[PDB]
Amino acid sequence: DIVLTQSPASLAVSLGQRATISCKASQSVDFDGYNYLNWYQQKPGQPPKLLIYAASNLESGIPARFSGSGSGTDFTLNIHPVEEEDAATYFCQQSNEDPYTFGGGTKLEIK
Amino acid sequence: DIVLTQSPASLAVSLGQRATISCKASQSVDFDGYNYLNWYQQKPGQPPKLLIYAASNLESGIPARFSGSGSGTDFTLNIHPVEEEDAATYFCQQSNEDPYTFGGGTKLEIK
Amino acid sequence: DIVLTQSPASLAVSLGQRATISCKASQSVDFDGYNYLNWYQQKPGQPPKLLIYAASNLESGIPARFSGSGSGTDFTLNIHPVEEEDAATYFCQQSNEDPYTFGGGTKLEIK
Amino acid sequence: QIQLVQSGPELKKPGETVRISCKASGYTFTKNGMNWVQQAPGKGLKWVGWINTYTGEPSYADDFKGRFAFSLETSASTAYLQINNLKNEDMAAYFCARMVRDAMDFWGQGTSVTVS
Amino acid sequence: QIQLVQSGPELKKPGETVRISCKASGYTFTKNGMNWVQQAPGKGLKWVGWINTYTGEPSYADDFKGRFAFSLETSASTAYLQINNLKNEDMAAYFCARMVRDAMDFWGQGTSVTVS
Amino acid sequence: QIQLVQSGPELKKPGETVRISCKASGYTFTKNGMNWVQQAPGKGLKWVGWINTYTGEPSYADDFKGRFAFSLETSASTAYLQINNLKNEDMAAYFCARMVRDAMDFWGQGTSVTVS
Amino acid sequence: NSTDTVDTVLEKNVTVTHSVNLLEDSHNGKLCLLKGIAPLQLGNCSVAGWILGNPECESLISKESWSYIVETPNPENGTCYPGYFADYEELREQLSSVSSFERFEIFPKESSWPKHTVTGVTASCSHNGKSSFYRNLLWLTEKNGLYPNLSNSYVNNKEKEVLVLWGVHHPSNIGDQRAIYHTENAYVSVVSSHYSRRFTPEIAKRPKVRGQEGRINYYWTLLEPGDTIIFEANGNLIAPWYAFALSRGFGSGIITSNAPMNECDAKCQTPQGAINSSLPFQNVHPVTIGECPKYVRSTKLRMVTGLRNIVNSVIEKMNTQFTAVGKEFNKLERRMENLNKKVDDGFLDIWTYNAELLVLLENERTLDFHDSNVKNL
Amino acid sequence: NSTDTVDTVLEKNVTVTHSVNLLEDSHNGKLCLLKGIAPLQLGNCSVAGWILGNPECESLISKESWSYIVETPNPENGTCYPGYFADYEELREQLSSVSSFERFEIFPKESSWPKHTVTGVTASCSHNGKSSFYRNLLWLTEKNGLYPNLSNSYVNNKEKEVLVLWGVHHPSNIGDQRAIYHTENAYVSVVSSHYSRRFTPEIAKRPKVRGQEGRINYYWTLLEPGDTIIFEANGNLIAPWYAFALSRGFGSGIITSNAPMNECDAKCQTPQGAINSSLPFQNVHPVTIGECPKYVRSTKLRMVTGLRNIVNSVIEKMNTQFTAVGKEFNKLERRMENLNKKVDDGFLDIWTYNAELLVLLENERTLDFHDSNVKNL
Amino acid sequence: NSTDTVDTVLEKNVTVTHSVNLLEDSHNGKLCLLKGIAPLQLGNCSVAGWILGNPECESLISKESWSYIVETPNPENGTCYPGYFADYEELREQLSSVSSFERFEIFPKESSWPKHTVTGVTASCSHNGKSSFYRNLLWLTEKNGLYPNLSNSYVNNKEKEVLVLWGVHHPSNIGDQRAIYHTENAYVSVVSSHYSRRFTPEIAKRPKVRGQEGRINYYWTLLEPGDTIIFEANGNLIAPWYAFALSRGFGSGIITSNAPMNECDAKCQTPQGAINSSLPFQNVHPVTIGECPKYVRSTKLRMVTGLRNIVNSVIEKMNTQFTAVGKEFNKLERRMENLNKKVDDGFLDIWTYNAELLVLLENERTLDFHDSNVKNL
Ligand SMILES: *[C@@H]1O[C@H](CO)[C@@H](O[C@@H]2O[C@H](CO)[C@@H](O)[C@H](O)[C@H]2NC(C)=O)[C@H](O)[C@H]1NC(C)=O
Ligand SMILES: *[C@@H]1O[C@H](CO)[C@@H](O[C@@H]2O[C@H](CO)[C@@H](O)[C@H](O)[C@H]2NC(C)=O)[C@H](O)[C@H]1NC(C)=O
Ligand SMILES: *[C@@H]1O[C@H](CO)[C@@H](O[C@@H]2O[C@H](CO)[C@@H](O)[C@H](O)[C@H]2NC(C)=O)[C@H](O)[C@H]1NC(C)=O
Ligand SMILES: *[C@@H]1O[C@H](CO)[C@@H](O)[C@H](O)[C@H]1NC(C)=O
Ligand SMILES: *[C@@H]1O[C@H](CO)[C@@H](O)[C@H](O)[C@H]1NC(C)=O
Ligand SMILES: *[C@@H]1O[C@H](CO)[C@@H](O)[C@H](O)[C@H]1NC(C)=O
Ligand SMILES: *[C@@H]1O[C@H](CO)[C@@H](O)[C@H](O)[C@H]1NC(C)=O
Ligand SMILES: *[C@@H]1O[C@H](CO)[C@@H](O)[C@H](O)[C@H]1NC(C)=O
Ligand SMILES: *[C@@H]1O[C@H](CO)[C@@H](O)[C@H](O)[C@H]1NC(C)=O
Ligand SMILES: *[C@@H]1O[C@H](CO)[C@@H](O)[C@H](O)[C@H]1NC(C)=O
Ligand SMILES: *[C@@H]1O[C@H](CO)[C@@H](O)[C@H](O)[C@H]1NC(C)=O
Ligand SMILES: *[C@@H]1O[C@H](CO)[C@@H](O)[C@H](O)[C@H]1NC(C)=O
Ligand SMILES: *[C@@H]1O[C@H](CO)[C@@H](O)[C@H](O)[C@H]1NC(C)=O
Repeated sequence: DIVLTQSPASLAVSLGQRATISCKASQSVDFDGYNYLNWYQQKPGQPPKLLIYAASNLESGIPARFSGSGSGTDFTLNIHPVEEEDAATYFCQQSNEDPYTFGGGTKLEIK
Repeated sequence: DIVLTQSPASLAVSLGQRATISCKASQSVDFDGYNYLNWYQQKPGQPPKLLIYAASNLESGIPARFSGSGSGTDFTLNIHPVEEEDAATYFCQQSNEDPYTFGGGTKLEIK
Repeated sequence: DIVLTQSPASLAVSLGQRATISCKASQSVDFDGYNYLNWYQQKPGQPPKLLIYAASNLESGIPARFSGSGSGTDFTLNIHPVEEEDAATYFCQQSNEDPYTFGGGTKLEIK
Repeated sequence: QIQLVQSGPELKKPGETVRISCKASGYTFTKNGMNWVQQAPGKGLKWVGWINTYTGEPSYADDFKGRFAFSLETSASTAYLQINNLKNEDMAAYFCARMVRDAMDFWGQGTSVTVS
Repeated sequence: QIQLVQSGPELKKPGETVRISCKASGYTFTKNGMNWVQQAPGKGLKWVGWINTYTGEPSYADDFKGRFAFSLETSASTAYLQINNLKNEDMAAYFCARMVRDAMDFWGQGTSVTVS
Repeated sequence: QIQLVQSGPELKKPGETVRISCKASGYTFTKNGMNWVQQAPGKGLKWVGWINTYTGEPSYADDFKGRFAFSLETSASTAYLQINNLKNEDMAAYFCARMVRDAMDFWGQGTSVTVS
Repeated sequence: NSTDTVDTVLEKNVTVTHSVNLLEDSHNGKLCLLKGIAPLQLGNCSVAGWILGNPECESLISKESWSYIVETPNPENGTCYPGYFADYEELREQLSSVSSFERFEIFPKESSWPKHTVTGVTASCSHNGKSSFYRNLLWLTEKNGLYPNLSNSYVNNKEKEVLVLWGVHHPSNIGDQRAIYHTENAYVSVVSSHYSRRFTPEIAKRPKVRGQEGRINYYWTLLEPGDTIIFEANGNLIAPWYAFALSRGFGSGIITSNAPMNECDAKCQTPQGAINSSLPFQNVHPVTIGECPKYVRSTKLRMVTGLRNIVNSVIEKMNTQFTAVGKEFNKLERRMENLNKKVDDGFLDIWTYNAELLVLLENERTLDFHDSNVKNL
Repeated sequence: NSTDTVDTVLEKNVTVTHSVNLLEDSHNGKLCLLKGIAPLQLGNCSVAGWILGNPECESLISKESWSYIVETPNPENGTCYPGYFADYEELREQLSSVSSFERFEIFPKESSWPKHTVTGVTASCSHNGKSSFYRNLLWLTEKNGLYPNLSNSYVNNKEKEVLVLWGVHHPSNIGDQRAIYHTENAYVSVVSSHYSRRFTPEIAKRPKVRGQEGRINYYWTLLEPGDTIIFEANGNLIAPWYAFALSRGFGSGIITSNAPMNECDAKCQTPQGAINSSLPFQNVHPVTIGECPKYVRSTKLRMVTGLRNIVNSVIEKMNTQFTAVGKEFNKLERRMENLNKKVDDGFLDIWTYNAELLVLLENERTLDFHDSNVKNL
Repeated sequence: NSTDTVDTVLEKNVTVTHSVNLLEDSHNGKLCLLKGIAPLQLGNCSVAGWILGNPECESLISKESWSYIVETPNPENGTCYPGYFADYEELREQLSSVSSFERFEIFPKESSWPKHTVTGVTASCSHNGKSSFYRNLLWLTEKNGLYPNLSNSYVNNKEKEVLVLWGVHHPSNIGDQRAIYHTENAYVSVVSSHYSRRFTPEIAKRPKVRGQEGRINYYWTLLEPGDTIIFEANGNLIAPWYAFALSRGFGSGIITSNAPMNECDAKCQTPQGAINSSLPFQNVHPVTIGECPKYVRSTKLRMVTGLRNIVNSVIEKMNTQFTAVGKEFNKLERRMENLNKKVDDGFLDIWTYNAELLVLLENERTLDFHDSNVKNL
């Protein structure tokens, strides 16, 4: 199973900072130049919400301050400018090989 | 001329042994993966008899205890199980370049 | 600009000698195996006369004692047998890149 | 507009079975798969499996093989997840989500299964 | 048979302009270009430029750009070279020659321009 | 069934000529060649040569060139070997054999030529 | 009496008493059955998506016998991974006589390719949100970080022609060629008794078609009964999974139509609808399947029966069937496309003039043989 | 009365009183205008010398709209550098429907190819004594002693088909390949959305054609509107300079003729001369452009009008136009050339027998309907 | 009187007094001579075995002039070494107009290839038990353990087209490629003035055809008069020995027939037998050679001469000759094979309906012109 390790555990960010959330897979999650890494956002008491699908395309309905990039095994999620409504937990999820595997999560707390 | 040397001179064999008659050509007697080496058997007072043509195919009318193999310059004739009616002299003959050249002969005497 | 240096300055030749006039270009004056070097002859008080075009073909109307050869940057003009009417000045001229460039000249004086 | 409504929260004892529903609406039920994601509060999300809505063929992870079983009702737009039978482990929330582009974009409201 | 006859010799003062002619005959004036070669006695031949007789488009060397200007008269077979204006340099002979195979095979009689 | 019968044994003096026959039967005489193999008792088999039955063109080894000469009679099925003339060497047996697949599968009864 | 009229050689619009209309101009605009055997309905699939086994054309895998093949104009799902299809229009001519299949495995997965993994899926051929691949082809990838050489034979025991299909991957980067196949100079060599070809990938960056900048070129061949095909590759092979034992039929074909499918019985079929008639000629469409009237480019063709108030010789000799829709030829075959449209429109105008003149000839001989006996009596 | 005669089914040379001649057999032997729009006159140029932009065909660069294209038989100036032309006869079928150009630059020189020099001239394409090259192609050479890799795209903004033309150099020595391109294993890869090909030079010594022992093979493609073509090479590329936005027309074509150009007005045009007539048929030439009579291989075809002294049914049904001169097919296409000459000569003999028999039928019915009323009165 | 009958437009089986039968339906089932010139009889040889010079087709080497070529259906001896034949069906169209040869040596052995041995024989082409090779090709092998590069030109002095034939060996092992040619990356480059191609071997293990797992692909070209062809190779070349100066004729062709050869004289010839008649039409076979009747698909076609008891207009307009047997096209040419069978069967049904209707028209006009004068008298 492709195990993914989020980094860091949770990051301290003020409004106007650049929040960088990263996860590094054990194996490669691409095939034929298609990175299969999705990024999810979960506010507590709510289902997770898909932001970025595989691995840089942004889903319609998500504000353009979210952007992610990376290839192979190393991927990052970059948020700037950090508005106050982004107080959630962030997961990354692979779709290359079954079973699908999530991250550990990362709380974005805002000062 | 491709000169062929039989080995050994003549072999002592009992009924049930494995008789190995070998001849090694000076040049190569194959072209396009077709070994041109024929094997003949001559009982005394009789014409020689074709057993194996070029260099592993067995002729129809010959018992299946005869089998030969080899490629390039080194070929062997293997007889097992040696019945008593194989008391003859064995020749190998090339058909690659003109003139055709025979061996020296090898008497198969049975104990 | 391709600068061409005639060699020698002027040569002393008797009737029956072999006159060798040479010019060496700074860059290469060929492209796709076509040397663009023309050879001209000027008697004083007269226009120059094209002898050999690019770089070994002889023009119609010129006697066959003239012959030139060479490739790349080094070319020679060879005259044998040297008749007396060849008392002129000899130029070589490139046609590869614009502007066209001539030599310095070489007087063929006959003893 | 796309929506996946689920059943209410359930309270069971370890030894009986639960059945979770997921009523899809706003789109064609076939032409899109149906994930099942287990959120255990204090551990994180885990992928139970996926059911093809066109075929009916489930595919489970090995940690969820044997007890968890997906079902369909394509006459309406409803998918089912049945556990046989509940331990005091897998006391968690269960989301039903939708495959669009190797992803889970439209999720459910969550079914809090409490094992007492 | 091919022939290029020119004008006679000219005598100018440094400051006025000269115009040289070159009357071609025996061949079609277009389908062959027209070089202009400057022979200064004591220095050697130099290439002024080339004029396309079909197009009319001149092409000069940079040492002859600005003052020397070629012209045409294709109604007859005549090419022109005008210098604007003569210094006490370019006191030379001026040959008009013909392009056949990247070469200058048929030349003119020479126009001795003397600057006094 | 295929058979090649020969002539009887011959007794000559060194200086005259012998002619050996080989009457083929049971197959078409053309479409198959005809070897000639010399068995000298005490030395082993040697290849005299080969004659094309369709063409008529012989091909000898150089040790058998000049004296040994093959002939044909395709009206019947008979091949001939004539030696011109016998020494006290080549006192041997002479087999006529058949080309099928670069080989000599059907041989003759042997013609013991004794030179006295 | 009546108001029906006929046309003749010299005069036209002659009012007569009786007439037989030799034109069936109407049709029920549906795709009914042919005798009792239902057609094949590709729907939103090409021919290329059906034999390659598209993930969205799984409902046609089960059907292996038909009356005719119905393709829709501009069919969306076929060749989901972009790339060429070597002799695609030639294969449609082969499948226009095939009346039955036998979809079997040549090289059975999970037994046929050791030392390789057969789980190669792409996001262009996605089925129910998850990325998938063709149902009749296998994308072989690495196993344990090694892609060794392969070799597999297949002797045709099926007593019929076997249509083998494969493909060669053409990547977009050289860092993607090394990531999948671990070699940069790869080859595919597919040899047979009367077939031999060697393929080599071409790594180049393409415009994005369906999201991919790499291509897969699809090839095919036809095995003879008793024959052997030998696959061999160093990399870049999309391997054969399934193939088809071909059973040839005489009355069949591929029609292109947008008509709704009904449950009828018919004897004829056109791309606009079936025909139930006993009349000799028709106006509906030249492309017919089944026993059908003959196509003439006419509107009014009646043979007079009675006096005026003040044909098997042509049907026996037509014997040609037109199959041209515009899908038959290529970008680089326009001299043969214009030649096929000259032959097809030429025989549709000779046999329309022949059928009209025979009616014009028989109409004047009928009207004066009937007016012969008015003066005998 | 008069001396005109008609032919009938049973008897011939029947002396009659009046006749209408249905054959226009004469023509003014010139290439007049079509309505008011002047044709394109290539003169001493091929089709291949015109789109490649020969240095001796510069007078046709300015003309971008025409009625028809006039090529001379055995045209001398075209393809000045020797070499193949990939699908040359297929491109002439494309340009036989093009009625307008827009000659524009795809890759503008002096802005489009940095790190390369575009001054590559050859002595086979010499113009006014100086060596030149094609007007629509660029021979890229080294710059500062380096030939690096190239890459250029072009997205089709023109809302029309764009005919792109390029070429690959095939030298004669390996010491000439290193002198120009500085690499020995070079490639050219021209990819698109529905086009992909990779070219590799072939260094060999050829017989001297126009003085050169090396070849340049010329290729082409047709960009769709909204599509992208990507050129990429390591060497040996003769790069595209100009290209053509294609505007398709219905009535056009390439005729081959030696006729003098005049300033007329006409309605029809043949390779032997224009036709001004209202008669139904003709004898001049089968290859016609414009609204024209129909070609029959006849010499005498009259329809009788009056008594003897002692046709839209065929014209509506011909509807075919012949374009074959002998330039349409290849060395290695003779089974299709003999098939095109069988179809063309077959329809010219069916429709000549049909047109003659209808005159033979209408002549006996006219002569006996006229001799019907002589005994009523 | 007699019992012969005719058919008419309205009525049929009309008993009449006299008739002329316009159908020659019988033939002597043999291959007689054409005027006095005997045909070429390949026997158990293909076309491919005859020009490559099979070892079992040596009796046709001596014959260099013929009336027509007779091939047997399913001919066994041709292409003895297995492999492709590039444009084989195109070369049969070239040899269907050739009426004379001149078999000469381009590259004379024992003088033309120094530093190589020309004694390369294979066991698939065995002649009289000994292995042999083709009579018109040379298999070059090593000499003194070295295979150096080769180069040979040939300028066409023969004032005629010269058909050059060669081949490229494709081995089965890489240990066999090194054993014969001593190089692993070999090439063959055959260039000319208007021909240029480069060949590269493909080493793969094939199914055993005639005992060999390696192939030889055979190529050809046509030299123009005054032209030069330059052969050049590093290995894998089966070199040209003999070639043919081609003399073209108008009335010739390749027929496929099993008929016995006789010594006759004839004027016509079909694959079923010769025809000695003066009748206009025939039923025997459409493929004819010589001056022959015209083929109609009829059984009964008589023109009435006399009263009943109680044609050059069609022959001038046919002018087409059919050469299709089924050997004309390929595996991958079925859209052109079905197009050729549509054109051939279309002209055989238009001209059968035209020939029958003209008899039907002339029969009613004869019977009523004869019954015209019975009431005048
Ligand atoms: C099957 O066809 C559908 C169309 O019927 C394809 O779906 C389209 O996919 C493209 C992206 O490639 C989208 O832009 C379109 O909006 C989609 N259309 C619809 C109606 O969904 C689908 O990708 C095809 N799939 C396969 C496997 O070929
Ligand atoms: C254009 O055509 C002319 C012929 O019209 C070519 O000129 C010929 O060139 C050859 C040498 O290649 C000479 O042998 C002939 O004598 C020339 N003929 C004439 C009448 O000049 C010319 O080379 C062609 N040029 C181009 C650019 O294609
Ligand atoms: C010429 O044709 C004959 C057939 O006429 C070939 O002989 C056959 O060879 C195969 C082996 O390849 C045998 O299995 C058949 O039994 C043979 N048939 C007969 C009747 O002999 C022969 O190989 C061909 N030779 C050449 C040079 O093409
Ligand atoms: C016959 O009637 C039709 C009615 O549409 C008309 O078009 C046609 O011209 C008429 N023909 C004649 C010859 O009266
Ligand atoms: C074809 O595709 C459209 C859009 O996906 C869909 O609505 C329709 O039902 C499809 N038709 C078939 C025959 O599947
Ligand atoms: C054709 O029409 C007839 C008469 O209406 C009807 O009896 C018959 O069922 C029809 N045939 C079919 C196939 O429906
Ligand atoms: C009619 O006259 C022409 C004159 O050239 C002649 O050739 C033809 O044979 C004549 N036909 C008949 C039947 O009189
Ligand atoms: C064609 O070429 C010949 C010879 O160069 C020339 O005389 C003639 O004027 C040319 N014609 C055209 C149309 O340019
Ligand atoms: C055609 O001929 C007529 C009558 O002579 C004349 O009036 C007319 O101008 C001609 N048409 C053209 C295009 O010249
Ligand atoms: C004429 O006789 C033949 C005899 O075979 C018969 O088949 C045909 O039907 C008859 N035709 C008529 C109209 O009597
Ligand atoms: C054809 O081959 C068969 C079998 O080898 C043979 O019997 C026959 O005589 C051959 N015919 C010819 C024309 O050589
Ligand atoms: C033979 O050809 C090869 C490939 O073109 C070349 O590398 C080699 O140098 C050549 N040998 C000679 C002797 O020219
Ligand atoms: C054709 O038949 C006639 C009459 O029987 C005969 O005289 C003639 O010799 C035949 N022709 C040939 C070529 O045998």
